[PDB]
Amino acid sequence: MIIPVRCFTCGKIVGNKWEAYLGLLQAEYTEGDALDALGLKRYCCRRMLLAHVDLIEKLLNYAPL
Amino acid sequence: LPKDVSVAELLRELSLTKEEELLFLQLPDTLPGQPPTQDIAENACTLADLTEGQVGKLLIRKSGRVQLLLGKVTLDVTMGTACSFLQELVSVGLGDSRTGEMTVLGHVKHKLVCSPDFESLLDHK
Amino acid sequence: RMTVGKLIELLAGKAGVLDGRFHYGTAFGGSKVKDVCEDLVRHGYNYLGKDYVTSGITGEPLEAYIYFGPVYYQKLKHMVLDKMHARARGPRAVLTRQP
Amino acid sequence: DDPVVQEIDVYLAKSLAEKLYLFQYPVRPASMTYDDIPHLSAKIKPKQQKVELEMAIDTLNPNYCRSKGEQIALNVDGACADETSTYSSKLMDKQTFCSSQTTSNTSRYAAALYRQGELHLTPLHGILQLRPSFSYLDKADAKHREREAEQARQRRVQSYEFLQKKHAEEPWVHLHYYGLRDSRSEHERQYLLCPGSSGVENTELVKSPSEYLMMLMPPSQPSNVLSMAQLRTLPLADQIKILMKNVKVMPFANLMSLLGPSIDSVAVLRGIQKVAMLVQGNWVVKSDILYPKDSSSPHSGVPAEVLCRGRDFVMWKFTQSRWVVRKEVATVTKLCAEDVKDFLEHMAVVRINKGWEFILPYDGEFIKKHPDVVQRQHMLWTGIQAKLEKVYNL
Amino acid sequence: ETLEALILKELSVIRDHAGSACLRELDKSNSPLTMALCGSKGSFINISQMIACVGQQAISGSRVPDGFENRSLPHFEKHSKLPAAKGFVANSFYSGLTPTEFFFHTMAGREGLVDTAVKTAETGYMQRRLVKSLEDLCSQYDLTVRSST
Amino acid sequence: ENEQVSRSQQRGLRRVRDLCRVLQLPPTFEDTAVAYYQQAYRHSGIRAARLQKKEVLVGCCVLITCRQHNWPLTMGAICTLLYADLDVFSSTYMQIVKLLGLDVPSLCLAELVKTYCSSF
Amino acid sequence: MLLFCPGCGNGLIVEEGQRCHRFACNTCPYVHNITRKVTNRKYPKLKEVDDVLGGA
Amino acid sequence: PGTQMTLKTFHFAGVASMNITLGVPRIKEIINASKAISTPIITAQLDKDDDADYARLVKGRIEKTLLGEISEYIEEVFLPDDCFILVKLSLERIRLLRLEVNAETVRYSICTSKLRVKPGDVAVHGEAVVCVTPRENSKSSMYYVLQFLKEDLPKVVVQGIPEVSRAVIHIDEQSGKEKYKLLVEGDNLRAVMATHGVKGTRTTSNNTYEVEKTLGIEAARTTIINEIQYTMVNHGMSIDRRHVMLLS
Amino acid sequence: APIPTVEEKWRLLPAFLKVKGLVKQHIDSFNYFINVEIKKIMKANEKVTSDADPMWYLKYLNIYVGLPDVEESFNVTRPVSPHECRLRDMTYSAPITVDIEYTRGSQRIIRNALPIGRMPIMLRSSNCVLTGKTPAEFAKLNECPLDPGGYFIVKGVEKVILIQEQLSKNRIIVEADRKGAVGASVTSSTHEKKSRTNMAVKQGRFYLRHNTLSEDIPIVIIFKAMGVESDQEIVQMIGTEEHVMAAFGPSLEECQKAQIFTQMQALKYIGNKVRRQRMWGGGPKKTKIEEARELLASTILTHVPVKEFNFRAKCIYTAVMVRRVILAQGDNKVDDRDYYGNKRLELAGQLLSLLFEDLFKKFNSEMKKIADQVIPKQRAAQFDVVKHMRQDQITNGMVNAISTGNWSLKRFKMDRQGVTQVLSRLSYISALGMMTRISSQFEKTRKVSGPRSLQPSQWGMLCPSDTPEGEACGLVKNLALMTHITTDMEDGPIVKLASNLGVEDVNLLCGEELSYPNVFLVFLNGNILGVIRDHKKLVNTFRLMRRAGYINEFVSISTNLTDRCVYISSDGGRLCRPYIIVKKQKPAVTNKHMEELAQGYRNFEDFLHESLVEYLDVNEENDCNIALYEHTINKDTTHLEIEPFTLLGVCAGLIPYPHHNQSPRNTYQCAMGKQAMGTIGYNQRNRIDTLMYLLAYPQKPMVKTKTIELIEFEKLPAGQNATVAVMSYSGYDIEDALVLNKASLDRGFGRCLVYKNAKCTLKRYTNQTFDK
Ligand SMILES: [Zn+2]
Ligand SMILES: [Zn+2]
Repeated sequence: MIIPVRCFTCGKIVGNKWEAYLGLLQAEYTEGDALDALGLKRYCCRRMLLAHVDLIEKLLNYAPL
Repeated sequence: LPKDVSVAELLRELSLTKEEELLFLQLPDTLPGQPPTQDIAENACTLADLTEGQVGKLLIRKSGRVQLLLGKVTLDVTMGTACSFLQELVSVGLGDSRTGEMTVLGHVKHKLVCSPDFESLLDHK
Repeated sequence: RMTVGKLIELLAGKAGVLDGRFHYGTAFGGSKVKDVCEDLVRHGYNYLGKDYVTSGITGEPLEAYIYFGPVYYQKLKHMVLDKMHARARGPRAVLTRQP
Repeated sequence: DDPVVQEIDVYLAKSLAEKLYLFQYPVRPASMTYDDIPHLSAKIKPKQQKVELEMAIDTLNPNYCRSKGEQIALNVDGACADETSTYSSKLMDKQTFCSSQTTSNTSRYAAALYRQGELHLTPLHGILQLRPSFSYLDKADAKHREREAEQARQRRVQSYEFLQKKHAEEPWVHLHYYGLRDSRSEHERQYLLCPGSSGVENTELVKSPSEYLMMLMPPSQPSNVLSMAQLRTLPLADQIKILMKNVKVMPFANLMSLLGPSIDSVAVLRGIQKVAMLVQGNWVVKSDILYPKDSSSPHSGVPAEVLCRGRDFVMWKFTQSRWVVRKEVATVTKLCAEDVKDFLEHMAVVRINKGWEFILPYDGEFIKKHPDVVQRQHMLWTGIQAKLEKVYNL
Repeated sequence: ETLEALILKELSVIRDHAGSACLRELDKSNSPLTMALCGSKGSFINISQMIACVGQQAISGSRVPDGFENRSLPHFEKHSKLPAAKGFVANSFYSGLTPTEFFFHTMAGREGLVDTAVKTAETGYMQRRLVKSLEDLCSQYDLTVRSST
Repeated sequence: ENEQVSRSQQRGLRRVRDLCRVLQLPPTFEDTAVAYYQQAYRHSGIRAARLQKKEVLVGCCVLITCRQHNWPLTMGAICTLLYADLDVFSSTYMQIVKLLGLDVPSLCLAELVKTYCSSF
Repeated sequence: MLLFCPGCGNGLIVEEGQRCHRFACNTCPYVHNITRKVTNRKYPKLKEVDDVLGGA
Repeated sequence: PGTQMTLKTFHFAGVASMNITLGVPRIKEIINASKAISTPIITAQLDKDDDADYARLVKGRIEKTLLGEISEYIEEVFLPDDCFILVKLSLERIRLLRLEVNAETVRYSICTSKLRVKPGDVAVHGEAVVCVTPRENSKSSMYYVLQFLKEDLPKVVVQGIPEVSRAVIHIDEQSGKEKYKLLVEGDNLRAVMATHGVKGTRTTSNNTYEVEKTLGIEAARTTIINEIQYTMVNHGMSIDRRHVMLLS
Repeated sequence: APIPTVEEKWRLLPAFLKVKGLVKQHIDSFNYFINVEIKKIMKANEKVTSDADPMWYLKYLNIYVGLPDVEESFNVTRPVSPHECRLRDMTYSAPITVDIEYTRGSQRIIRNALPIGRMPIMLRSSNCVLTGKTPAEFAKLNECPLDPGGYFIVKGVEKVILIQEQLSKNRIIVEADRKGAVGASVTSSTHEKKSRTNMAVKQGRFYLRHNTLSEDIPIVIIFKAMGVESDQEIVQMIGTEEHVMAAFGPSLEECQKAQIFTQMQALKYIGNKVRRQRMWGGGPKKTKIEEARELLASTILTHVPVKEFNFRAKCIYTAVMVRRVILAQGDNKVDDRDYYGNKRLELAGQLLSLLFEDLFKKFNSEMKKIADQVIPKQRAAQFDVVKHMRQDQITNGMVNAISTGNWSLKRFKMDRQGVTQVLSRLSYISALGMMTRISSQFEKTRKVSGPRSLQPSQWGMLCPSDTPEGEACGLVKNLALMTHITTDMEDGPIVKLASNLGVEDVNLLCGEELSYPNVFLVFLNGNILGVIRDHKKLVNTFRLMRRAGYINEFVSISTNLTDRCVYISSDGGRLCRPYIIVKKQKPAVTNKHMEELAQGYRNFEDFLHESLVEYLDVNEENDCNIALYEHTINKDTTHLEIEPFTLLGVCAGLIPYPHHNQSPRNTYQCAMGKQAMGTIGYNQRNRIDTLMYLLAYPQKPMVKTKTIELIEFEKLPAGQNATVAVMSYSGYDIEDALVLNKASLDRGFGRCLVYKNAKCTLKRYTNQTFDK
């Protein structure tokens, strides 16, 4: 649904880095170099950012509003 | 006993033997023509609707291939099933309203099958 | 159970999360072991996934290398909270006086 | 593999077209013939063709058990009644063969009297299968049995009794049989030929092989929806619209191969300008074609008019340069990344460290051939550019 | 049947030789080798299947029968009695399987599952009848087994 | 009970059933209609009546039924499915409502418009 | 072997006449005296194989 | 063990043939004490267990052999004077299987439950030639009943126990010495024991009911114990003999 | 010199999924039903006329199904979204309109739009409001764009008609009995009747057994009654091989034992052996002279037609049956029921057609009964059909049949159970897998262990490793990723082309011709078209015509050399799978064609038309040879497999590297994935189901199969990627146990939500009182 705040294994703050991440993918940037720019050395944070699905926007499209 | 092929059949019955023979053949359902002013819709143009005179050409090709050029189209002729029983071709001449001449004409020894070369029609277009 | 597929999936997943790709495990094909091994060695990890690991309890390194990797776990519907059941005296049936 | 031997003339005859029947006995091998058995009677119904033969069977031959013959003749008829006796004598005088009908139609079957190198054909009026009848046994059984002794909607059509009554109405036609030894047989045999010249062009059988295939095999009669075979049946202008809709970026040369070389260049160049707009020497379908006014964005739902402005601005950008920045488009168009991605995917391909590049190479060859069209599109772009500049405030 | 037996023996000895080569080549401290040596889980057969070669996939003690006419699968020719054409798996689990090999292995697995599924109910009925019959027998203090009567 | 249902009462309740069925009404309407019919059939003068009387009684019963649970239905639409004339139907309706005195809500114009406008 | 009557197509049977034994038809007086010997070999398949057992 | 038994196969039991119903169904039979069982196995010992010729001789002695299996050819012969059926025995196959069968033996085998054919009907002209001439029994019997005889004349039994279907030699692969046992898929232990050259003292069976009716209840109990233990071992799982002894 | 490989060959798979695939079977079947079959059924019963008072009639003219609508408004209808029907516990259906004409008072009055019931409307069908809509419209209608659809909604529950797998009708089945005696059976099934007849050899002579007959009759007596009387014809017609006469001799001796030599005698014998199975008469009929003839004409071998009491074709068919029995009695080549060449699939369309036809017949019969009761007696009050068009009949019948899942059609005597199942909404993949489920005809009739096995015939049509573990293991199957199901055909041009191609009419020839080795028979869906020589020429020409489009591509032709027959299968319900054609060791597909497909120049149908890719049936693929890869292609490779990974089903598609795993593990994984915990759809928040499970932080898999991309599984994931360490720890993970990290659980890993509905009803009773 929404990006988790903390990495499951290590626990680094990853919630805030998600939005700018989409900005990086908004430009020409690839996935790996974007993750390097965000500063995700270990692969657990990279996994969490990469594998996430932003279902929250699709659900909000169905919200009452 | 050997099982003959059209090339062998016609070769033996023409070259080795000069005696005329009675054949029976099954044509396709419709012939490559149109009923001449017979009130036709691409309906069944059978042998009956045609007229007298030369109607087709039979070609014995090399390698045993036998074909029947019927104008622009070329049908393929094959052995039918070899019937071993008695098949006699008779004529029923109804000379009078209550009289008829049963006229046996001859035995039927071989049966032929004619079918369109659908492969030729397809690769044609 | 001879589920070598799990080991191959773990290796491929580690390689993918290291290089930011999505390796394919398509039947009768997919990414091969050599490619993920090259991806792992390029990023600075052991080419077979096994890593040098220190025990959390003792603080001493483990004698044998351990096999880390990200794998896809799916939770199941069967949960203990629904399956747990205990029965006291409780009710009985009118015809035969049994639970 | 030429017709190496016996180019054989084939003729058609009609002297006995209505008089020709093919009789076959499934139980009698071709070795034995009925040319030696003197026949007695032949009863036929011309309509509902059902022949019935009766031929004499000899008794003085050693193969007749006259003791059995006397008993069977005694059973079949009365002891001395004889008013309607199947066999005149005290023996079984004759044998009766009944017939069965093979097919309703006999048009496709032909009799071929093959002469010395020439072939003659004749259509068949009918084919009947003859089997020895055993009705005399049933007659004997019947004689023995007689001696011992506004309605609701029905369906008599499917009733065998009414069928028998319908067949019972036809009067029997007695016939004189003539065997193979009869000179009348030979005299009627020669009529199987046809008097005609050796070489005459047939007025009939002129149909083309394609026409023959058609007549023997008669017909029973995404937004892409239609296949190419269905596509080619549509009018040329519609074909251009649908094809260009399918690909949305398509070089002019390929369109000639897609439609076919049989279509004139000007007519193709005439229709394509209605629905396709030129970018860098390549034709791109207009935005309104992909987005009808009643349609909206599948991802955001914005009306097609907004999509028309956004897509054209991206399309207009490719005229200026080969590279388009994805982020700048979203900033100018205020559209979501999903809709922006859809426009670029249709006509651009991602390039690392460069943004998006036009999917097709700059086709100057088409530009050189038709400078008049190239100029025409330029004024159209200026009109389009004027619309966007006042809208997006470039 | 003689040909089938000869082919089965040849393929089995191929698998056994490959497994022996595997075991000889393996180094000590290898996890599957350790787990098979102490007998905790698995055997050398499993190691050979995962490394060297999966053996012939036998259904009811025989090679794969011809589901189609004279052919196990359409991918092989008529009346073909080749090893792969009748069920043998040349590849190992590490190397992965080809579609025919995978199909035959699934054949064997489904055979095993069906056998287990029927055997459970069969043994249940056996047990209940037997316990109904033989429940009342007990050994008395005189060391003689006496019936209820 | 349920056995003292003469041929006439059975025919009447079956008519009520098929009438409320062809109208595509819920089962609650059928239940209420059959209950009202069984209640009206308790009078001696009602049971002893001609076929026209029983038919118009079925019509009035289904009308009252649909009337309570605020379903508008003009008498014309009901008589259109009855093998009788509306002139005797009205008289019998008045006779029975003068004898039974059940609640008869007023036909709502809003729902009548909602029902009738959609028919165009 | 199954002999059928050429006269009417029914199955001929064996019987004994006055001069010799004859094939006869049960429906028509067609008979054929057995003029000389007639044989119908069957050549039934034998028990060829022996199949001792105990091999490897 | 029924849970433990997985219904294994290829357990040819050293003979590469003779499919034997084992596993749970076998137990299902044994406890049921069914008079008729599937695949009844009878084990027989031979006095001269070394001679394969003797083994084949006794096998042919017990194994039921049909007339058709030994007759090289059968022909219906119709002659002007009479009609009959002739059969020529394959003396080659006869001495190949060394069955004590000749023209007189088959003649005596005939006249047994075959439309009560009389001894005068059959005659033995040559050593391998035998002829049979039927008559009109009038019990729905026309002379064309010859065909009927030709239908079942090969189906008469000439040598062997009628209930025995197939017997097989089985070598013993002991390195010290080689012995020949004899397996019989029959239903008559008494007949097998009665036959010459068979160590009837040491012959066993599989049908518990047959053992009971032939040798006594104690032999039946021993056979039950042995059968259960054999089926049990064949599946690798083990039970102490005391349990099965108590059950028996 | 390795063969060049079209690496983008897999691009064919998405394009195929554009036209057909997972759910398109159900949707196409239902649309074909509601657009053709309903009108055909109306045509079947167009006129009803009362026996009493003739000149009165009711004629149906045309029928329509309209749009899905709700009748909550007082005599007013309104469009309703399927989600609304889900919420209010109502059947998402549409009114069924019909136009009629009738004579109330000897005056013709017609109606234009008269309702007769309500037809449930399957989601995403032709009439369903969801079809042809944008995702924004789906959001406005509160529905998931990724919802497969293909299921009915009744009383608020989602029900799916499981695809029924059954034995193909009108085919000769030769098989041994319990006693080991080899016999024959055919289940000649038509709309008029579905009766099976059997052939036994119990005493070395053949008897024919049928339910309608008191005792099995020797077959020669049947032939004698049947039109053929000379024994020579029958013997020639069975077979002329010596062993054939040897086997057939006892039957001839038996028939000669009785004195049957005339068709009359045999008909009398049959009539004596025929029982008075009185249906609804027994007076107007004749006797052992007419009943026997009619029993021969219709009941025995119904599918074999007699034009007018001319049984010659049926004689040929039964002679072929007897020859098959005799030949199979030698080399014990026995048919196996699991070979899908003899299997057929019934979708929602066929079942709903049967149910609707029965309901329509019963409704018309009820209307006739009412008319007959009231028309002749009441008064000059002219009776009219309109006053009694009881609407609830059809609607209630359909609703009950769909909801309860048991189907009783007395007209076909068929009583099925569990036809429909409640769509399990545990996960999106569970919904898809259940959407592509197949049931078996048995429903556990007997634990034979034969059909439960995975026979090779299932290759490429059913997922091999996807079966429900348990009592249904091997009795419930799932369709493969890439497969298609045939629909019923017209059968006319097939006959025309066959006759033109040189097959000789069976009536023309005698039975002896069947014995010749080179002669081949041709069957059209179980009906004999005739005999022909040079079967290879016929097969090649027929296939070439099918490629050119003159013949429907789903019509399949196969050759059985063992029986020397040619089967032309055209009926629907056969399994078909696309394949790439190969001629002269080169595929018809070229990289240029894949480039065109990528550019959109052409679609899958274009490949079908240009003889590049053709469909294949089990029977036809039995003869042709197939290759799996370019390097595997040899000279005798007619076809090339499109993509091997389409062999696995949807559920098995989730398994990464399934070829590296032992198959029972794959089956367990299929069963587990059907029970995964994850999202359901974009409308899951608005949905109110009985039980729902949501994963708090679902993530798309790090390693994904191409099937995942095809079904867009990553759009609705059902798991999490977690860093697992393969080791032993604390000994708390002895048998399949596994430890978790308390910190990870605290940080939301594996967090799950359970949703349960609680619903109550407030009724107003027959008394004017209500629950408050
Ligand atoms: Zn992390
Ligand atoms: Zn005769």
